[PDB]
Formats: sequence, structure tokens, C-alpha cells
Amino acid sequence: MLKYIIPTIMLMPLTWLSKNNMIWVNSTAHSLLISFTSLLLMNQFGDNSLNFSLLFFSDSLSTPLLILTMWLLPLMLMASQHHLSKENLTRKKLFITMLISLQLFLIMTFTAMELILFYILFEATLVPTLIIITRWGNQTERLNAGLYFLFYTLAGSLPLLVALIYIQNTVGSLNFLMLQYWVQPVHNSWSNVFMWLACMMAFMVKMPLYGLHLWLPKAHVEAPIAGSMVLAAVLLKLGGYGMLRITLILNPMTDFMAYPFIMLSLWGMIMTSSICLRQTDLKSLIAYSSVSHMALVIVAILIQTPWSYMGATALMIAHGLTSSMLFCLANSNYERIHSRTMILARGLQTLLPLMATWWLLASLTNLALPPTINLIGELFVVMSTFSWSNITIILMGVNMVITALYSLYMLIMTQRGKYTYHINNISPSFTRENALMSLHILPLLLLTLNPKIILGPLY
Amino acid sequence: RHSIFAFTHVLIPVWIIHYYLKYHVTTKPYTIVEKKPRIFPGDTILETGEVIPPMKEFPDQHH
Amino acid sequence: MNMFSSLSLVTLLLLTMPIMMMSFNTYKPSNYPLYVKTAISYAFITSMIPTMMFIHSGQELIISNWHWLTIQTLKLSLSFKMDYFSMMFIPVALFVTWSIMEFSMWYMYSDPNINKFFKYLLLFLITMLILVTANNLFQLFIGWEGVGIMSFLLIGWWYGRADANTAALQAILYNRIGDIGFILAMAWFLTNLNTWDLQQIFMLNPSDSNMPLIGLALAATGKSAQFGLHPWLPSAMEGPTPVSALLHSSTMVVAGIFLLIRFYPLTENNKYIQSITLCLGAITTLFTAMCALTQNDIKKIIAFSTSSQLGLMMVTIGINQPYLAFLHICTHAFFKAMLFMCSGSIIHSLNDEQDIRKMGGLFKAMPFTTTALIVGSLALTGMPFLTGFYSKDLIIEAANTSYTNAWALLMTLIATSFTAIYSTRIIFFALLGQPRFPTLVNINENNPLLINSIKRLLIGSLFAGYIISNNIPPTTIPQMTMPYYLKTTALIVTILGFILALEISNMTKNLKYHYPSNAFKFSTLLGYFPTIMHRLAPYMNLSMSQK
Amino acid sequence: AWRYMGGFANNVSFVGALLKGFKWGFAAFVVAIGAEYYLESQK
Amino acid sequence: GAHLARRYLGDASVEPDPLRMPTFPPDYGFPERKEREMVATQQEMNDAQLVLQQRDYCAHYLIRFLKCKRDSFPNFLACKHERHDWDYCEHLDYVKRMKEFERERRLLQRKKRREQREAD
Amino acid sequence: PDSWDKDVYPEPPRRTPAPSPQTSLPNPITYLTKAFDLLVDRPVTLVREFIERQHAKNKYYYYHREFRRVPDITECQEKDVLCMFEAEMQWRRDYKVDQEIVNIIQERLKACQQREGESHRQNCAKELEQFTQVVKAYQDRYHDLGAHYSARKCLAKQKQRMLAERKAAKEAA
Amino acid sequence: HITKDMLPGPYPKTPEERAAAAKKYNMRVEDYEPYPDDGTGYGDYPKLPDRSQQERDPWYDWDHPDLRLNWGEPMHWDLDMYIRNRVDTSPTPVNWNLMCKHLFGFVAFMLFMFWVGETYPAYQPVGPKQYPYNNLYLERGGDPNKEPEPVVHYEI
Amino acid sequence: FPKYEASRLSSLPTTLDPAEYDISSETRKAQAERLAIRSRLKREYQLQYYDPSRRGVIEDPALVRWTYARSANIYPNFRPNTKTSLLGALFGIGPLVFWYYVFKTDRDRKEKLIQEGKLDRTFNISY
Ligand SMILES: C[C@H](CCC(=O)O)[C@H]1CC[C@H]2[C@@H]3[C@H](O)C[C@@H]4C[C@H](O)CC[C@]4(C)[C@H]3C[C@H](O)[C@]12C
Ligand SMILES: *C(=O)CCCCCCCCCCCCC
Repeated sequence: MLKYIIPTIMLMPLTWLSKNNMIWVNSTAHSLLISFTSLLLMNQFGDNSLNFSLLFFSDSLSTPLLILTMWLLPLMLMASQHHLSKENLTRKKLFITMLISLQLFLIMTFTAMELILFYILFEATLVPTLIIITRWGNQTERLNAGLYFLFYTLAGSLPLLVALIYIQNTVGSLNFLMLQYWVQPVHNSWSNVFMWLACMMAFMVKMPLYGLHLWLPKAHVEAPIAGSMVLAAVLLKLGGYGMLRITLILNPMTDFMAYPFIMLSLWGMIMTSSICLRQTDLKSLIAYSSVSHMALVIVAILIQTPWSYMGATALMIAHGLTSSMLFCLANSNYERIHSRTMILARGLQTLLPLMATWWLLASLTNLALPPTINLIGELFVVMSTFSWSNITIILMGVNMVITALYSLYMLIMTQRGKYTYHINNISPSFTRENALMSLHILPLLLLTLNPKIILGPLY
Repeated sequence: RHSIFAFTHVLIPVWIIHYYLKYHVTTKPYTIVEKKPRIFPGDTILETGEVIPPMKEFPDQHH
Repeated sequence: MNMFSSLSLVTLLLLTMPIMMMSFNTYKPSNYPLYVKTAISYAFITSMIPTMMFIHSGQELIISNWHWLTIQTLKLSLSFKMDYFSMMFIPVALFVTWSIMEFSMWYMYSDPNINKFFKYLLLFLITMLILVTANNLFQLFIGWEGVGIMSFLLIGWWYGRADANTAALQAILYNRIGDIGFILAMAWFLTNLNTWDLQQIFMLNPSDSNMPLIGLALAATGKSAQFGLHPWLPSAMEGPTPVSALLHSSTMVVAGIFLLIRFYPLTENNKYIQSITLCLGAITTLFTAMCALTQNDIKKIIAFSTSSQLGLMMVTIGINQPYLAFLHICTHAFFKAMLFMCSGSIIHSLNDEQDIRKMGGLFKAMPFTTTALIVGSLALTGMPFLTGFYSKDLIIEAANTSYTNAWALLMTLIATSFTAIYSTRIIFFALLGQPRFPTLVNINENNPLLINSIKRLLIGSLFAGYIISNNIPPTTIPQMTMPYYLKTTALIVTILGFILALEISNMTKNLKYHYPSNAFKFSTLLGYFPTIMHRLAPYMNLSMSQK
Repeated sequence: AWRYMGGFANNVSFVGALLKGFKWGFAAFVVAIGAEYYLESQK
Repeated sequence: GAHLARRYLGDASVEPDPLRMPTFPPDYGFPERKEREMVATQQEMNDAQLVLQQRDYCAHYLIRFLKCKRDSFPNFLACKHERHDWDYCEHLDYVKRMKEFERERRLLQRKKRREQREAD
Repeated sequence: PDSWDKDVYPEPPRRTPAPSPQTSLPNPITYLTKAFDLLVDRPVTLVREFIERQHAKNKYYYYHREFRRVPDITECQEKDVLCMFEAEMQWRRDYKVDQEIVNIIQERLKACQQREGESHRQNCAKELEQFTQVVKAYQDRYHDLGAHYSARKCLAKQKQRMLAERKAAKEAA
Repeated sequence: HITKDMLPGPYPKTPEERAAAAKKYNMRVEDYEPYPDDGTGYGDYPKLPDRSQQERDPWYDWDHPDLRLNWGEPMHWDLDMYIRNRVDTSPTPVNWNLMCKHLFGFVAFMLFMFWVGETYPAYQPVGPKQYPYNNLYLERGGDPNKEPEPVVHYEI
Repeated sequence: FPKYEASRLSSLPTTLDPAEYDISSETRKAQAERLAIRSRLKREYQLQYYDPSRRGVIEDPALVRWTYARSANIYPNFRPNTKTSLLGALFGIGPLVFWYYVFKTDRDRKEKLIQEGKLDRTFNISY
């Protein structure tokens, strides 16, 4: 992994020591090269994972999340340089440093071989994430929403620490490979029930689960484009990746301790998909789409079947590329009309022909048009939850019907109709904006030709 | 014009599909599975020169 | 085998190449529509060659060239099935599309996105041949949802109009409600059997298959616009008339039936479903035809003609006659495409007027269009020895002489009568009587493209049924012995329908005021299903959302 | 007035249109059965 | 079916049951019955791949038909003569079914009268 | 694909009727068949020979990996990771192979269904018979283990089956 | 850069507040009326009539044509639900209940009629069809080893 | 000919509206008043709309209020409101309870059959 950590570290000396005008060209061109060498992580074997050292390994579940992570950094530089053109150079370089710092923690987070090393790097990510979202965030609106952290830390990160520490004193190790061969059944007990919640609540909030989701729409409204791209694409997946790993040592308690959460997710899919219909802000509509999609991932993880785990891994990767593409498309308008209201600008397909095409592809993959990996993931989750209980096809079916409605309602409102007469600043799309969309949807469509790489370690 | 169409958009595509089907798809098990031909009474088999027995004599209806 | 397998796939690859040359190359813009029309021209001839081989010796293929994905003990391949249903349908669909691609060159000449329109027409055709040739259920879904999108994109072709955008979203909403049934079948087969391939499904033949068949039937209820999910097919006439001819009347709507014709091996054993499909078809054929009488827009009437026929296909499925419904699909495509194409000539000549009330006196001003408008209308009702006769007549014979639901048997015949009433209303109001259109006369149909397109499908509406019925191999034990009245019940009700219709038309001439009858208002407003359901449901779902 | 005069005045009835071309149709038909009659007569 | 009114509107026991028929042993009134004969061997029908529902007593004609057509390609009007044979053979087959229906109908009435007069 | 081993992927002998044209009209398919052979079959066949001649010029070989059997989880001491790791990787390989066995027996069942046409319900009893046995064996081996399946869980399921099977045998006597 | 006072505020509880509110929303005081004061969260937003945009005259020269709104005009709370594409409330030719009753009668009646047909089927007067070789026992997939119950079909 | 019976989704036509028939000085002033406000707004917008030098967005203050009011957090509402907040409590934890027994019982029944062999899973290989 050092082959990736080190060159990612060397991006900070690169940014600081570059010509003042060539920071974006260097950082984007060299953050792109790092991603190219990240295709070496697909040296996967059928029986055994790819273990590099005592600290870091890479199995089929982390390989895509690592390649997605390093693919996103060059995209987040292209997305952000336009609205950072005003501000001075030293403040400009720090913004790039925070993004390079975030990648470095994320590549170590997905590959950490020990759970405390994962936990520490799992919380260290929030440090760059919060600086980006609050210092460069477009919103100074004053939320007082730190109570969502006070709720998170008190109810999430702290119990995860006490449980992980408790487990090591008992099992003797937190090496993931060791837990595969040393895990023991979790007997029913009021003490074990608290261990189960401690090991999962931290990840449920980040997904986020229904009921704990209200932080996500607020965070997306504040964050700059870079904050939302990393937040929707990856940081939501840290909870998903965390639950896939940690459910190994929670059996068989997951059989009966997962009923309350599945009922939140299954019913959560319908509630948030319906709320999308009535949304007035793009970023909130896209933010509520994420909660509706991640609700499948939570159900897939908790029913723990070989098909569901393949489904969750495809959804996590597919959702990441799609949602970040939608966030960028929403930002392209905001960089014009300078508002996040959906109704403000309409009929934009009359003035921006090619951009309307990108909107169409992004919407199609969000509503899950076969054979996109957006449906390969969703179909597998639907197949397995059917076995879990045939009734779930009712809730799964309705969520497909609503999902097509806000997917296309978003398309119809912003791209169809009569253009708003008074808006006269819809300049033609830049090559930066078209290249940025093409780098979300060309990889996303090409993955359909070889879908095995994203189907996880259960493949 | 039709000749330029036919050569580029029919003849060349069918060479590719024939090269592909004959030397890549048919060289793997069960790729192309065809329903066995209908064998009627009083027919001749190419492989074995066999002759199927004729049917019984019909009840000689008025026909 | 060599020729059958190779040329079965040149058709599919031949259609894609025009799509490929849009993304790359730059040899010929400006002349794209004729470039596309030739692809279908050639793809048809190449598609006949396998069809002749199938007729000669009943040869059938499965081609699984590519291995795409192996989900443990589930292997997904790009499998094409070139059997009875694929071989017959493809030439019919290509032949119908051939003329429409030529009728669109004229009907859509001024529109500057003509090249984009032809790209979408072709992209639908590609997703329809995928649907019919598919050999496994997953590949069937690509076509199933592929057509569903291409409806949205084409229905809302004029995206400035607010009704066009509403009609497009309505098409998606009803189909995706039906596609809940499709996934339910997909989940059931994988869970209880072990494949999405059709071969393994028929080999195992589950005895208890009530759940998967309800799911399959539900997909047909939404895709083919049966009762309960039918409002979208009328409202989907908002697109350009070539779209309504090629998609929402000739082909795409049959895919709902085509799904049940695929699964006859299972539905034949399951009586409990046969009743549902019979009942489901019985109501839709009556209801839509009942609504067809009082409509005033030529596109809308022909739209309900499609729904009423499609229900007759659904009844054929129920009475356990799957191979007839397939014949009805093929024969139905010819004359229903010709009707729309002819109604396209009227609308284009009268300066975008769809109301038959303002049409008339065209019987002499538009000879060619009028001749076809008669030939097509006669096929639908059941004129002996026309394309429509070879399919509709047998369907009525098999319904009358089979163990069936009494009410369903009766509704079919009543709807067949109604099929006569609104076959005339198009003729009487649009072709007969003194003219009623605005003063300035520009009625001109002297163009080779519109004529050649209409001429070709006119021949199909005459001889296509006779050729197809004779050539296709026998597949069931047809019933040819029955009481005389049941034998000619179809013709009598058709004749009795005409008599009542002509009398009604004449009463319209008489100078007597108009009197509102509840039966009349229920007919015109489509039973109030569109009004109640497109107001109560959107209101509740949108309003419940905030809570 | 223009709707009821000038050539628009004469419009056939429902039956008339249905029977459009019958006169040529019958002529071809009657001759047709003759050919099969005669051609069969010559064996 | 005018007969239907007889069953549902009219008396029930007299009219046959379309599903439970027949309800009398074959020879109760038919001394010396001749077993129906199948011309086509099981192997032949299987080799012809005839649809199962078409594997009935009239097969031998149907087999002959298809053989003609496959030979008569590309002419599709050639095999009319065979077509009639199979079609008529079904017509006779259908008639036998009608006789089976009436034989049930007559017996049911005959049973009704016999027991009624005795019950009187 | 040296050539699908006929034993593994069997196909019954082909019986095709000979051409017996009674009618006098020409048969287009016979004409097209010759035109196809000249226009398509040969120019393609020449290309494959040109490629094949050069392929045989440079010939290099690849081999099929052999894995020694190693002690199963039944011989591994509790918590002895190095023994469990050998046992666990081996079991995963066999779990993967046994999946491709079911597919092969599935591919047969699907080939027979198409080949036997309308008589398939009778002429595929052996193929359906074999498919049901492999499925039952697979179901008992590997069904219900879960997403975190392992050799230890496969062993526990087997040991549960044998106890219930063993107990049942007693009750009969 | 918009002022805080010109943004929605808490529910008005005194007429002076109401006068301030009505002015804030570009509305005459008489028209203005806030929602009932509960926790629903409408604040002081005007409670405009629940009518769809489809009602408004299409022939006026609106600022936003497709929406049929006027710049600065107060916007209905549920405006997005009432855009032309969505819920439509135009006056109907028939009474709402009458449409419901007729439709309920049509659908409900037919279902019972289909129930009746099932109870009393319709069929031709012919005996059940007969098949050779023990009803095609071997061709229906029966076990070759097990022997069926012999069946005999006699001429008639 | 019964009058039109209005409903929420069936508006009462203006032509049959009882009020519109009689417009007095009071009504006439109001409509003139409304037109006055409407007229003034049209003027403010049109100056910016027709201004040659404007290349931007004529920010509509009414729109901003609509978005702000819709996108509200916690500034309204009181926690222990029985008539409304409790009705919110039912609509939230209500459906989650219903689906609990809908899925708990079903998986109980299936497991019991599987524990008795009654359930048929002859080819159930993928889970
Ligand atoms: C192959 C050739 C490129 C060389 C050139 O520029 O002349 C290009 C140029 C214009 C093309 C033609 C045009 O696209 C349309 C022609 C008319 C018919 O549609 C048949 C195909 C048709 C005949 C095409 C075949 C081929 O693609 C052509 C002929
Ligand atoms: C069955 O579907 C048709 C019922 C129609 C009534 C016919 C009554 C008239 C014929 C009576 C004498 C002929 C004997 C069948």
C-alpha cells in the first residue's frame, strides 16, 4: 500500500512548490496518474485476499472502494477550481492540501488490517471533511447542528471505541484475518446486545439510516462541490464498508438484533423517495436520493446472504459515481443562475443541448436502467430480500416506482419546459464541465462490460 | 450506392459474424444448440443411409 | 446451421451500425434518415432468409455467444433465441418499421431534429428485437425497460409542451408499476428454480406456479395497457404520429402479450391464471371499445382501437390459444400501422387538426389515403379474407367453442360489435359528407414517400395474413366443427354493428337537438378513470410526502 | 355555401365508398374464374 | 350452447357433467366394444416431435401432412389434399366426442325415469 | 477450448433426414447456401488459415494449476490459525469448483431441453435426474451458511445433519 | 443580500403583526390570512386558495408563462404539487361524487359478473377428449419403470 | 340540472360562482386594489427585465420566501402538542410497527416449516 500512500503524500510538496499558476495542472495531472497505478489492486485471488503487510491488506471489497477513492481526487480538483479562482493562492493551496489529506486517510481506512487502526483513521477523516465543509463551505448560515456530532460521538464513535477495546481483551486480537479464524458465537445476553449496538450504531449514522439521516441534507446544502462529491461518493460508504467487516463477529445475534433496523430501511426507502418528489432544492433532492439508495445497502448487509453482499458492493460503487455526477450537474447550474432552487431555471435543454444529455444519462442510471451496474446492484438486493421474506417485494417494488418519478421529475423540471425569460446568463457549457461529466459516466457505463470487479469478495 | 452499402454494411458484417461464430462461438460447448430435425416416416438419413420403417397402412378412409 | 446462425445476427448488428456512425465518423450528415431507412430495408431481407429456412424444415436455434457474468451457480450469457416467435415477428416488425421510417421522412421533414428522431426510432427497434429474441429473463429486462425509456424520450419529443412531459412521465409510471410483476417473476424463478434462462424454466415445469404467473401477468397489464393500467396508452398519443404508429400501436404494446406468449409452457397447466388473463382481457376489450365510440380525435380513436384489440390478444392467451394471439399480433401490426399513417396524411393536409368533427369530404380529395383508410378499417372489423380475418375469426371461433367464463365470452362479442361502430365513425366523419375544414384548401398527398409507404403496408393488409397463416407450421388441433351460428357469430355481429352505426350517423344529420345521456358522458370522459385516478393518487402521494 | 357546392356537392354514401372499385373488381373476378375454368379445361 | 340452459336453468341430474363425464362403465348397454386403434407408433410421434396435444388418434394423417409440406417447399399451396384429411379426421374425432356426450345424456335420463317409477 | 470434452459435454448422434424434394419448383435455400459458401464461408476460411499458419509457427504452452490436497478443517486444532488457513483456503477452492459443477450439469439440462424440441419432457429424464442429485448434494453442502460462510460453518452444518440422520436411524429400529 | 425582515417569521398573534406580515408578502391586509397556529411549521406564510395552476387564465401575459405566476406574487405553499404537470383541479363536467359512483358501479358490477361466469361456466356439448397409450403417460414424463393404470378408449 | 357539487379536487366554476354575480363598490375597490399591487409589481420587474445592461437573474423575493418557508428546521413547533405532534408520532413509528409483525410472523412460519421439512426447497440453491 505504500506504493499508494507515499505518492499521495508527495502531492502536498507538489502543490506547495509548483508555479503559482500551475497548481491545478500539476495536482490534477499527478492525482490522475496515482489513480492509474491503482488498477494494480485488482490482483485478486479466488481463495485468499491480497495481503501486503502486517498493517494493510486489500481484498475484493476494498479494491473498488480504493479505486473509486483515488479516481475521485482528480475529479474533485476539476470540479472546484472554478469557484476557487477568486481567493488568494495560499488559501487556494490549503484547500488542495485538505483534499490530498482526505485521500491519504481514506486509502489507509479501507485497507486497515486491524480494527482500531481502522477506527482511528475512520474518525481522522472527519477532520479534513469538516474543515472543507465549514471553512470553504458556501454557507455561513449558522446551524448549531454540532448536536448531530454530539449525538454522533456520544452515541456512535465512543461506544465503538469501548466495544473494540473490550473485544481485543477477550478475543485477544483485532486483526481482521485472525477474527476470521478465531470468531466465536455471540450468545444472547443484555451485555451482548449492548455490544452489538456499540459495534454498529457508529456505522448506521454515517450510512445514514432512516431516522438518523437528517444531518445529510443539511451537510450537502452547506458543503462546496468538493465536499459533496467526497461525502456522497465515499464517506457514506465508510459506514457500509464498516458494517460489512464488523458483522463477522456479531453472529448469530444479527438474526434478531437486525429486525428493528431493517424495518427502518425498508420503510425508509419509501419515505425518502417520496420526500424527493416534494423537494425544492436540487442538493436536498439528491441528498435524499442517497438516503433512499443507502437504505438498500443497510438491508443487504443485515440479511447477510451471498447474493446480498454482492448487491451491496455493486450499489455502493454504482451509487458513488452516479450521485457525485448528479451533484456536479447541479453545481453547473448553480455556477450560472447562482441558486439551488430547482424551479428557478427551466427548459435548460433549449440553451445547453449537450448538458441535457448528461442529465439524461445521470437520471437513467439513478432510476436504474438495465444493464447499468446501478441495476445489477439493486436487482441482487431485491432477489435476496425476496428469500428473506416474499413480502419485501412490495416495498422493493414501490421504491422502484417512486425512484423513477423523482429521477425524471428532476429531469423534466430543470431541462424541459419554457426557459425562464429573465435569466440571460446561461453561457455555453465549458470543456471543463463536459469533461467532468464524461469522467463520471464513461467509467460507470464501461463497468457493465466487466461487472465482476465490483461484485465484491462473495463473487 | 446500394453496392457501397451492401459491401460495407452487409457483406463485411457477415464475415465478422461468421468468423466469430465459426471459430470462437462454435468451438465451445453448447454455445449454439439447435433443435434436432424432424424425422418423418419413410425418410433417409444422411449419416447412416438408414431408412425409417414406413407407417402402418391407414384404415383406407374414403379420401 | 451456418447460414441460419450467421444471418440471424447480421440483422441485429446491421441495425446498430447507423447508431455507431453517429458517435464517430463524419462521412454523411444531412442524409441520415435515408441512411437509416436503408438499414431496415436490408435488415428485413436478411431477416427473411432465416424465416424461409424455418418454414422449410422448422429449424430453430439458440445462440449464447458471450459469457457475461457467473453469479456462483447462476450463469448469465448473451443468449439469442431464434425460434417460432422470433423468426416470424422480426420480418413483420422490420417490414412495418420500413414504411414508417419512410413515412417519417415526409411527416417530419421540416423538423430540424430529424436526424435525432431517426436515431431514437432505430434505438427503439434495437431494444425490441432484443426483447423478442431474448433467451433469458435478465436479457428480457434490458428490452423491457429499454422500450420503456424510448417511449419517454419519443412521447415527449416536443418538450416545450406541458402535456407532452406529463404524458411521458405517465408512460413510465404505469410500466414501472407493471415491472413490479416482472421482478417478482425474476425473483421467484431464481429462488425456487435456479435460472433466468427460459430453457431450464420449461424443463422443470413447476406445478405450483401461481405467484410467478401473477407477476408475469402484471407486467403484461402495464406494458400492453390492460384495464387498471390502461390510461397511458391514450395519453401517449402526444408524440409525433410516426411514434404512435411504430411504438404505441404496432409493436411495443405487444410486448406485454409477447411475454405471456413466451411462457405458454407454464400457463397452459395453470388454469387459475387462465381465468385471470381471460377476465383481464375481457374487460379491457369492452371498456376501451366502449370508450372509442364517443371520442372525437382521430389519433385517440385509433389509440383505443389498439387497446381493444390488445385485450382480444389477452383473451386468446386466457382460452389457452397462445399461437393464435401471436398470429393476431403479426396481422394486427400491418393494418393498425396503416391506419395511423393514413390519419397522418389527413392531419398533415388539414394543418394539424386531429378532430374528426372538422374533417370530411376527403373521400375524393385524397384518393390514395381514402382507399387505405377503407382497406385498413375493413381488416380490423373482420372483412372475410383480409389480413384481419385470418386472426380475429379464429380467435372468436376458439372463444365460442371452449370451456370459458360466460361473461368473458359475451364481452368479447359485444366489443367485436363495437369494433364495427367506431370503424365507421372514422370513415363517416373523416371521409363522407360535405367538407368542414377551414377554407383555404391545401390538401395535397402527391408525394412519392407518403404514397410508397402507404402502398407497401396496403399490400400487407391484404395478402400478409394469407401468406403467414398458410406457411407457419401447425401447432394446435384447430376446431373446424361447430354449430353454424357459432361459426359465423363473428361475421353477424360485425354486420349487425355496421347497421346500427350507419343509422346512428344518419340521425346526426337530422335537425334535432342534442340530449345528454349518462351512458354518453361516461363514454366520452373515458369512464372518469383518468380524471379520478390522475387526481386522487397524485394528490395523496404528493401530500402524504411532507408528513 | 362553398362546402355544399362546386364539386363538394356530390359525395357517395357509406355503402358507395365501401363498394369503390367493385366494378373493376367484378370484371377481373369474372374473367379470373374463366381463366381457371378454361386453363383447367385444357388440363 | 342451447343445452347449457337445460343444465343450469333446467334440471341438473339429467344433463351431463362436462368435467366428470363419463359416469357409466363403457359396456353398460354396449355389448362388444372395439378398442380405438392408434396408427402411429409412439416412436414415430416422438420422432416427428409432434406437439403433445396433437399426439392423438388422428396423428397418422397429420404426420403425412407435415412430411408433404417439408417436401413441397417453396410451394405452400401444394399440400391441400393432405390438409383436408387430417382436418376431416379431427371432424370425425370430434363427432365421436359428441356421441360420447349424448350417450351420457341419454343414460342419465334413463336412470332418472327408472328410479322414479320404482320410487313411485 | 481444445475441444469440448465429449464426455463432460455430451451430445447425442445427429440424425438428419436427407433432402427429398417432391415438387418441381426451385428451392431458394439451396441456392443461397451455395452463394453463402462462396461469398462468406471460403474467404473467411482462407483468413483463418492464414492466421492459423502463423499461430502454429510460434507455439507456446500454458498449464492447469495443480493443488495438493492438505489436511481438512476436521484435522485442524482449535484456533491453530496456520492449520485453519491451509484448511480454509482449500475448502474455498472446492466450494468454487463445486459451483462450476452445478453449472455444467445445468448446461446439460438446458441443452437437452432445446435439442429435444417438443418431446423434451420425455427424452431428458436422465438430464433432469442428474441435475436433481447434484442440486441436492450442493444444497446439503453449502446452503444456509450465509455471507460469512467458512469451513468451520460448513463442518458445523454437516455435524448437525449427521446427528439428526443418525438419531433418525435409531427410531426406525 | 436579502433582508431578514423580508423573510418569513413566526405566526402573527396581533393585528399589527398581521399588517406587517401582509405587507411583507406583497398582499393587501384583507386577503392575508396565516395558517392555523400549531406546530405544523407554516409560520406566517400566506394560506392561499388550494387551486391548481391549470385554473389560471392562459391568455394573460404572465411573467413565468409555463408556471403561470407573476413576479413578486405570493406563491402557494404547495405550489410544486399544483404545477401544470402535477395535480390538476380544473372544474369537471360532472359532479365529483357522480363520477365516483358511476366508476364504482362499472368496475364493481363487472367483477361480480365475472364471478358469475366462473360459478356457471360455458362449454360446448362434447365429451372429454381422449388420448392414446394410457393418456400419453410416457410422453407426459411418467416414470418408465413404474407401470400405469391401464386405460382403454372404445369406439362409439 | 343539479348545481355543481364542489370538492377539493373539483373546483367550483367561476361562471356558477355565487359571489361573482354581485360586485359592489366594496368588491370593485378590492379588485382595483389587487390590480394596484399587481400593477406595481409588474412595473418593478419590467424595469429590470427590459434593462439593456442586465446580464443576470432578477431575483424574485417571493420565490426566496417560498423556498425559505418550505425548507424549515425546528424554529416552529412545540414538543408536547398532543393534537398534532402525537398525530405525528403515530405517523412515523406506526408503520414501522405494522411491518414488524408482517415480516416477523412470515419468517417465523417459514423457519418452522423448514425446521419440519414441510417447505419444499428442491432447487433452492441461491440465497
Ligand atoms: C463509404 C463512404 C466514405 C467515402 C466517401 O466519403 O465517399 C461513405 C460516404 C457517404 C456514405 C453513404 C451515405 O451515408 C448514404 C448512402 C445512401 C444509402 O443510405 C445507402 C448507404 C449509402 C450509400 C452510404 C454508404 C457509405 O457510408 C458512404 C458511401
Ligand atoms: C351457446 O353458446 C349458444 C346459445 C344460443 C341459443 C340458441 C337456441 C336456438 C337453437 C335451438 C335448436 C338447435 C339445437 C342446438
